[PDB]
Parts: sequence; structure tokens; C-alpha cells
Amino acid sequence: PTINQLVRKGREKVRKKSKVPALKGAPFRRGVCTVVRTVTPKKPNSALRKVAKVRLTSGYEVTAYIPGEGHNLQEHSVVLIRGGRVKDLPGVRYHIVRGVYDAAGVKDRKKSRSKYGTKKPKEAA
Amino acid sequence: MLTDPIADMLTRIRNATRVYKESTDVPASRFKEEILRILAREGFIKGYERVDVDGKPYLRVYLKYGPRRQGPDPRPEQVIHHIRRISKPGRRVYVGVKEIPRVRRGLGIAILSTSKGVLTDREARKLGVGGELICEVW
Amino acid sequence: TKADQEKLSQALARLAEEDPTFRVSTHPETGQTIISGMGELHLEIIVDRLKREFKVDANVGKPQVAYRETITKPVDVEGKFIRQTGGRGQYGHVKIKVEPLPRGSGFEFVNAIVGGVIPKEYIPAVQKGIEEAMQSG
RNA sequence: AUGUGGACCCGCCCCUUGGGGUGUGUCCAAAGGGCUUUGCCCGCUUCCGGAUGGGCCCGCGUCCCAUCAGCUAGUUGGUGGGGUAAUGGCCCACCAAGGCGACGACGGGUAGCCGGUCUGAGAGGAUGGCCGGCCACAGGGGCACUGAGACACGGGCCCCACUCCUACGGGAGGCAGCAGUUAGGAAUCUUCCGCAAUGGGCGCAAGCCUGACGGAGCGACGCCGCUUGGAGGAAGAAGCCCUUCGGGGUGUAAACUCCUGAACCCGGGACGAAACCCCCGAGGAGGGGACUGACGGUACCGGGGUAAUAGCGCCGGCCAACUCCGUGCCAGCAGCCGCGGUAAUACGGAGGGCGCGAGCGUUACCCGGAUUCACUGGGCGUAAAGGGCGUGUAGGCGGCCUGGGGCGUCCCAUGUGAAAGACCACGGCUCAACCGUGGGGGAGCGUGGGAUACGCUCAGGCUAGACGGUGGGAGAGGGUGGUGGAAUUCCCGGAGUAGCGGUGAAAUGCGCAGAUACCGGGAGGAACGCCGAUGGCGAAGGCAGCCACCUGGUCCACCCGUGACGCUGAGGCGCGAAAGCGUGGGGAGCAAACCGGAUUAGAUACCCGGGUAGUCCACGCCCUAAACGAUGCGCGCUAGGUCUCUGGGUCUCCUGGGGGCCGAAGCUAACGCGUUAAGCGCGCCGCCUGGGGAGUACGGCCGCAAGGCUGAAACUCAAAGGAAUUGACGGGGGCCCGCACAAGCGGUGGAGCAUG
RNA sequence: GGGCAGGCGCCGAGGGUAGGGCCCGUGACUGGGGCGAAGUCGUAACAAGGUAGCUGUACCGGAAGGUGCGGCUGGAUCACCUC
RNA sequence: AAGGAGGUAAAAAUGGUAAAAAA
RNA sequence: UCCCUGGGGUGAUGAGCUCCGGGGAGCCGCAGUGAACAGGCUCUGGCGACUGUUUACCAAAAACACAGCUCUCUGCGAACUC
RNA sequence: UGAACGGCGGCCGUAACUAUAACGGUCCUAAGGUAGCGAAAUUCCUUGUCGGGUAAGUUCCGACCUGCACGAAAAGCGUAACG
Repeated sequence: PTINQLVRKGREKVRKKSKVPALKGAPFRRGVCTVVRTVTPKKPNSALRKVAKVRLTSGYEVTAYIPGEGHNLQEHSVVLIRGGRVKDLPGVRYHIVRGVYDAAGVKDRKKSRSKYGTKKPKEAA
Repeated sequence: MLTDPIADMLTRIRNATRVYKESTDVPASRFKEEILRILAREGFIKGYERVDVDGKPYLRVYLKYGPRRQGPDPRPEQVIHHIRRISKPGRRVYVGVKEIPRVRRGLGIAILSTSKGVLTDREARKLGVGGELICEVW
Repeated sequence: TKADQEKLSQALARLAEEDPTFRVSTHPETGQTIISGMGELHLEIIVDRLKREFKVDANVGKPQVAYRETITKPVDVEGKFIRQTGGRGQYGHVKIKVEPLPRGSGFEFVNAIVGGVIPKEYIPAVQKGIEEAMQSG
């Protein structure tokens, strides 16, 4: 590229793509949803994972997951489009929250209460 | 041919340095004379003189070597460790006062041609005059 | 079309959030969200408000039904899979007797080997294909 | 009217874009109000000078797409005009043809710019909210007006939409002003106080308007500081987790003790505010007295005094921390790699501990690590990549020597770079955060002088690079005509008769209608045996009998000449295997497609019989590749030993140019390169930035077609891949060996019978 | 003297007619591609993969594959002409 | 005759068989 | 309508006469090629290549024709044909 | 010998809903219709099924493909210009 050619041309900036088009700057969204199902991760699992299709307040039928055991969710919930794929469900992108307008965590949870709902386990004793 | 008989010289230098051959030749010019002047002038080469080959004026340069140690082969160490042509005919460097490298931060040498003649790092900074940054050597 | 549908989930989003009362619950064994509630004319002028300031095209359907099923007789059959593909086969000759009992009982099956035929690795997975092929009547 | 002055007009002196003066001739002013009045305050009139802001202009810098290549007819320039504060086509006329473009025009996607700001050693990347400056809009568009100033947020007209008020004749309105309603969204507040302080508008002041401003409220949204306590307190009680029944841990932690004393009660109590003002002096300087708090009686000062909130992520490695049941590839965590498929330290629960603590995690966004678009700081033999190769345009850069130049470059002076922030220093609120003051460093362009080392510009000169002159030389180097033999099918003929053919085996196949084989002559086309090579020539793809013709390329010798004429070379140019194509001629052998045959389970294939396209001749058209040395080109440097082909020399040798191998140094991750470098350096072009999608689609250009040159994306995976080492494995090979073949001896299979 | 109104005329917002240009969404149908553990068929590549492979290309076949022309090693050893 | 290398001829009747996995 | 103005031509390089024109402003009406001659146009299938040739007396066409393609026959006493 | 007259199959089964059938078997023949086009000047059931075009579309275009009975020189397909 011998200085000259480098100057004449340019070494272009990498750019991104956002492997996470939650879009608008909105990775928090009103997950309306439709369906539930199950699906499997590669050759060593099988579970649940929803599909929450969401519609946001901008579009997309995504694959909104869930923060795990203890479900209700039926068909609205405002599944809070969040973010993070794995080797499971060809998507796992834009997760759910529990708390939102619905779910509010595992019936009795003692740790991840930062999304898994349950307030402050006051056993009142 | 040649685009830099200077950098080509520096290269033939690097040859004799890396091959351990007491002396090596390089054609007639005033500037090479200035440089090799600086070179002996800081205890590096072994000297220079306006010689000739076939009828063409040249400038031969003898050079310096260290002591012959044992164990890991006999190979004695080099004196003229390495020189790098900085201001290429594409990167016309033009150092000034507050500019200027420090070369091995303390030792080494910068070779640089200024308003008046061919100077060195410590010199040119002492002088307070600058110009093109030729090679580096330590 | 189900495009008008989620659109009307927004309709409900301001319908179920201005008037408590009714319950907008989908059915499981059939699709289509169901409008449940406590009033005839109530649900109806709900639908009017819809075809007024929400303009939905929804041919107000009759509620569907979840239909299970069964039989009433003992049939002996031959589930013989005599198929030797390119060497590995996966052939399975299953001889089953099948018995039916009361509507409300439950699902049965027996660990029934006539002597020691079918491997103990089919036991919890041959009956699967009994269960599996029993979701689709 | 009055006319110091100013305006224009024709001359004129200086000046040099429209800077100042001047001779002639005409036009222009004025506002007066108050009162302590014969004086002053406010204001007016004509101009000159500053102070201030802005207009116009240029210099320079200023996002992405080349799948944005042409753009323009008010368009480029003028004369004369219009208008503006004014140059100018911004608008009129008339007129000459120009004006911008790979230094990326035009078109489009996108963006308000900056002083600054977060990150990184740094280069840079990203960014421009509050704050300060510049711009732009007023719901959308035109529009003028007023005027010192505007195309004017709370002024005017019209049109648009939009929404309202009405007696449905008519009319009204613009929170991108300050709070506040609502849609929007995951999310961004009070429909609060005083003009007490500063500042802006007006007024002689008194003063008045100020949702500027100065304060209160709300939200852990950010940074900052702070309490939940101290101090004694057990081989350590109990409660619980664990255990091998000995205990271990939790933890001085708790309880008990004394102490101090958040929150809270009473009292006093702000700085924030001395000016404006009247008065003595003159209305000046000075001097006096007096007014002025929204917060809030909050800060804070004194005294009385109560121990008085604790969470959030984690404990598989990165990344600091484990034990116990359950769960059983189910429920499930998961940034990455994965963890669980009935003894999970990764899930879920429980003791403990790591961290952090009024915060902790989660996502999103950006910079880094990422040297992972590399300027510092990368690569193209095989992982990503040389363009199939020669031509050269521009451009890029350039050998020795002298002197001018002083453009690039260096140095000191210097204008500006506001403030604020960045740094050090001192300071203020009782620390901090936060703020007060001083000072230096600061890119950058304007202006001055000086330096001429390096690039370049200028004149002159040199021969080392480059071309030429002259003489010899090698070749399968290219276009043409021409000829020789060998050899295959074929015509005529002869002579001979039971098969040939082909193959792993055989068959289809030809044959008593006379074949295969041998001889005599004729037809035709295609490729040249040996020579001949590990060789020669060539830019590459290529060239093979020999003669002649034209003709390039190159080699050495002589130093005769020229004087840097140089290296690369984005587009453009030409060239080009074989297959393919078009228009005609020709076809012996050959041969895809196509048929028979045999083979197998199948044979649309390898093996056999026929047979076509096509392989040949000329013109043209397509232009591809493992076009492979997978290594660009030009030069210079850095060990030699050798086989060989050509150029020069008296020559068992040297030396120019090349063509195989080896191996110093060096280089590379390795194989391997190593004077034909993949080693050590300079110039220049193009090509690469995870595999796949993919050489696909799109646009654009060429083709007669089959296609080609340019060439992404979403999405999908956490790998694809290079090298070498092992080990296996093989229907690659070598070697050795045994009742394996051999060599010999007696048997099995046959019979009846025993038994498995 | 003129002035205001008025009158005609220039430009002009908006709207209307026609035809372009770019981009996006979309669309019966459709090529292709990616993903899912052992599906059904053959077995081409890697040992000469059992016909050495690789490929430019042209004709063919259920498909992978085949084959003619030419090229290329990233192909081949009793032992044949040398280094 | 040592090796290594440089170009010419040799040599496979046929083969379908999978797979989550255990360290 | 009126003001101005360009070149070919003939005659002379001009008068006249003529051809072909450019511009400026002005006048009246419903309208100015004022009447007579005089085309509607675009999108997309079907088939045929295309201009044409055919049924005088119901046809004009997708039938025939055609340039062009292959297949055949003809060694001059051609073969074909009467 | 087929740019000569001409002809250019039938029956069974097979993938993990199902549906379908690259695939194999089988009786027949001289051999079993290649590419391309296809509810067509050919398609009977049929006003076939989907999609556009419309207030409504047996007509029309596009597309699907079980072509009753397309198809290679009575040529198959495609084609700007004319009619």
C-alpha cells in the first residue's frame, strides 16, 4: 500500500451491524406476543423458551424468551424485549423480564430477584 | 538506477555489519560523506575515504566490531546495532526543535539535516535548528 | 386476517384498560382470543364500540370446542416393521393388545413382556409412540 | 428659509478598485419640553472620530455510496442597465462561446457546525445535551411592510392543511415561550416564591414589565461527603449449616456492660445588601443620613437527649471465593467455552465466604483491548489475497557536480486563538463534590526576519542508470509460400482360405456375398520418429521434419556517441490454451453426445464394437483457468561447492549473460526459500481483512448464443483453515519370516458308521 | 406638480394534466441458500477409494457424478537417461 | 552401486455398515 | 395591422420584380390552418416473419407466397416434361 | 437409411402426520416423448385451482401441470418491425 496508495485510498472503518436490532435505542419493549411452544438447543437439550413475537411498538416478530421457571404469560405480558442469544432457539434475542406488566418472577425465588420478580422475602419471623 | 543511494548505502552497511566483513564500498557523494562523518564522529564506523573502482569515484567505509566471546558459538557482538531510514521518499519527515526523538531513550543517535548542515539528536536540539530526519542508529 | 387481530389487541389494550369487567382470554385447544364477561348487551355494545371507533372486521364467531376421543373394543394387531434399509434397519415388530376403560379413568399401559422379548431400552420409549401417535386421533 | 457641514454631478491636485482635497452649479436641516426661568436638566438639528454589533468576499479545514460519470443554456464572460448600506446576473436587455469533472463533478442516503467531551500509552475512535459562540426554522409555503435593524415565535396579507367558537348568516387560534393536558415511548418533573441580588426595555427620578434571573419542590438519574456505633465481651453458650460422632463453623458475632450520642425538643440567629434615593458641595470628586430578604428563622451558634435502615450480583475457568439435599439432557443457568442424560462445587434450595454497599445487577449505546483497515502498527509460496501477460496515459517518485531560488522544510519574533473546561499553585463553604484568583504550556493560519542541510523550481556541466553506433552470435521465437519420408483408412489389382477381431474373461463386431494377413500402383488428410535435453527461444498463453521470404525479441564484445533520456505504471491498448460460435472448404486417424456389447444389485460410467460434434485450412467473435515459479516489476548490497547452454579473451583459466541442485549468514510458524531469495533496504501498481451465503442476486457495460468484467447484503455457524508430529489405517512399496507356494509323506471330501 | 384608489403587466405559493428517475413495502408463482439427531438412494473426494485427483470448458445422467478437448500437481514406483 | 532429487511405462473382482455416546 | 431587418434569384454586385425568413410592439372577435380537404390515442395477449398473392358473384385470413433451411434427383443425348 | 410414411407404454410399491415418489419391481414392445412451451387456435369434466385486473370478471393477463388428445422440420420455442 506504500504510503501513496494508502493516501489515495483509505483503510475503511470496520462498521458494525448490531447483532441485536432491538432498534430505535429501544431494547426494552412492550412484547405483546403470540404462541409458546418448546424447541431444542443443539444435541444436548430440550425445553420451552416461548417465542414471544412482541411487535414492540415498532415491529418484528422476534423470539422473545423468558427468565425461566414459573410462567403465566398467556398472550400479553408486555414482554420486555431485552437481549441475548444462546445455542438454544435460533434467536433467543431480546429476552423477557418478569415484573413488567406481568409474570413477576418465580413463585418463591431466592437469588436473581433482579429480574425473577419476588420482592423482599420477608418471612415475617 | 537507485532511488536512495543513501538508504542503499545504509543497507550495504547493514550487510557488512550483519556479515562481519571489516569494510565495504559505496559510491561518490557529499552527503554520504557527511553521514559517515557523523558515524565515525560518534565511534561507530572505522572510517571513510574518496576511493575509486574501474574509473568511477566511490566512498569506501571500514567499520567497528566487538570482542570474541565463547560458549554460544564464537560470534562477537556488533557495534553498529541497527540503523533505520526514517524519512523515505514518501514520508518526508521534517522535525524541528521541540520535536526530535530520544533514540533508545538516552543513548543511540538521530541523524538529521537542518538549515545548517547535517546534525545529530543532541546536537540539533542543542543547536536549536532542525530539518529532515534521516536515519536512526544505535 | 390475524393482522387485524393484534391490532385489535391494541384495541383491547385500551378496552381492557378503561373498563375492568370482561376477560380477554384466548382458548388453548383452538386459536382465536375469546371475549368472556358478565353481560349480553354488555358484550354486544362492546362489539359496537369496536365497529364504531375501532372499526374491526371480525365476523363474530361461535365459540369452538376441545374434542377428545376414544374407543370401546379389544383389538389385537401386528405392528410389524420388517424394513432392512442399507443395513441398520430400525425394524420393530411390536405385538400389542389394546384395552379400553371408562371416560374419566386415565392413561394406562403395562410393562408386559411375554417372556423377555423387547429390550429394556424400549420400555419407556416404545410406549412413547403409543402416546406420541395418540395426540393425533 | 439659515447653511460649519454633507450629497451628486463635469473639470482638477494627490491617490490607485469607490482613498483625501478642489473649481462650477443646485438640494437638505432643526423640536422643542420642563423649571428653582435669565441658567440648567431631557431632548432636537448638520457633519467628523471612536466605542458596539452585523452584511458582503475570499483563504483553509469540513459525512457515506463509483452499483453516484458525466454536469450546466442564467448556463461561463463582457458591455450597458435594475436594485441593495453596497461589489456582484441576484433580476432586464444585447452579445462571444464557453463554465464544473476521477484533485470525484452530478445524483442520492445522512448530518445542524464549534470552543469542547468519554475512551485509548498514543495515533486515533467516537461525540457536540445543560454551559458559550456561530446557523437555521416559526404548524407547512410564498409574501412584503414597518423600520437603525426582520423576512419578524407572543406584528400584517394570502394559500395550504388542522382544530375550534356560532343563533350555523360569520369568525378565531399556533406551549420549537413558562409550568401544566394528551398521543407517543422502556423512560425525561411543579399547573410553586421575589424582582431582595444581577441583567435587559422604557422613564429626570419615584418607578414599571420581566416564567430573564436569583430561589424552592420532585426523581438515588450523576458525582460528593455522612450515621446505623464505640469499648469490654466464651476453647466460643443456645438457634441453624456440616460431620468419620471426636468435633468444626457461624461470630465478639449476639445477649449482659459502660460510653458517646443520628433522628428528634427548647432558645438565639444569618452573610447573601449597598448601591439607586433626599441632603452639603456645582448636578463633578468627595461627605452624611435613610430604604431595601424570595428562600426561611433555612444555614448555623448554645443547651436536652434516644443506638437509632440494610441491602444487590456472585461462589465452574476467564474472575477472588465450597460444603450439604433435591432435581435427573425434565425442570433449567448461560458474555464466551458449556454445565445437567439419578452420587450437578455451573440448575433450585440452605450454612458459609468473594465482592460491592445506599446501592447491586440487566440490557441498550459508544471507545478500548482490536496491532482485528496497521500512520506509530499488518500482509499477497501453501491459512485471505498478484491483475494470464506485454503497452503506455497521467500520476507517483527519482543518479553524480557547481551556483542561483528560497516553494516545501527548520529556527527566533509575532497577531489571534474569548470565556469555560484541561495543569500546577494559592484559596472559599468546617473536607469533599463544587466553586474563587494567578500563572505557564497549546495545535493552527495571518505578518517579520533569518538558515539553505533534504525534495523540488532555475542555468550550466559529468558518466556509474537509460537509449544509440559498430562488429560478431544462439534459437522448436512469430506471419507466408514450398517440399520429404514414415504411418492409418480407402479405390483398382493380384495371391492365399478358416477365421479374425478384441479383451482380466468374453462378447457386440467383420467373415466361404471370400474377411484378418502379404505384395503392385493411385487417393487424401492429419501429426513429425530418432536427433532431443534434467536443454533452447519467448512478456505471458505457446514453439518440433527441413528450404527459402519478411521480422521482432535478446546476448557478449569496443568505449565511439548522446546526456538521466529513469522505475512503476489506476483507466484506455493489444495479446491469448483448449473447448464454444458464425460464413465457406475438408476430413485419415481420433473422438465427447448417441447405440450395441460385457460388467454389476444398478452401469445413463471405467473395459470392447461403431459413430457425430468437433480436432485442419482463411476471416471474424467470444477472453476464460491450478494462465502455476500459486512467488508483481526495476536496482543495489550479502558465503561458496557444482551440472550445463550461449557471448568475449592464447584458454588445465578467467569473465558477461542465463538455465538445474546445494547450502553461509539471514528469514520464516513450519515445510522451505537462500546472488533466478520466500534474505537486507528504496520507488511504484494492484490484490486481502472470520468460514458460508459467494463469485450468487442487483445495477451498469460487452456477447450471436453458452456467457463474461465489476460484485454486496440480510441471515446462518464459533469455527473454516496452514504447517508439521504422533498414532492408526491402505486394494502404494521395500525387507525378513512360518508346512504358505514349494519338496515329500500319510490324509479329508466319496462309503458305512460315531458325534457336534 | 403630483399623490392615494383603480387599471393593465412580471415573478410567484398552492393546485391540475402527462410522462419520466430513484428507493421502499408488497405479490399468485418460483430459483436458490442456510439451519434440525440416525430419513430414502447411490458412493464421487481423502489409501491409485478401488478409473490418480484438480479444473477451464462443452455434451450427457435420478442425483453426487460422467466424458471429449487442453491444462495443472496439490499424482503415481521394480526400476528406465542425468545430477 | 549410497542418498536425495529430475521426466518416462507399472500396479485395487466388488463393496453397503451406523452412531447420542464412555476418559 | 404597423416599425425595422437577413440571404438565394433575375437583372449588373441595383432599380424593379421574385423566392425563402427573423424580430418588436399594436388591433378585433365565441373562436384566426374561422369555411372545403383533415389522423383519436395508449396498455397487453393470439398468430403469421415482414410489402404482398387467393375464392370475378357472401370471405383477405392463422390458408398460399416469399428471402432462408435440410433432404433428394441431373456427368449432357442431362433428369424432368409434352 | 428417420430435416423418409411413420411410432414414440402399461400395472404394483416405497420418506418420520399426512400428502407426494428421486427410488426399485414388473408384463409388454421397434423404442418408449429429451429440452422448451403448456386449462393453448390444442383441456372433455371446467365457469379447473391460486393471483391480479372490477361495485361484480365463463371473458383477459400471469401462474400452477392429472397435457381427455403439446412437442421437434405436417418442426418445438422465442422474437423487435409490420398487420
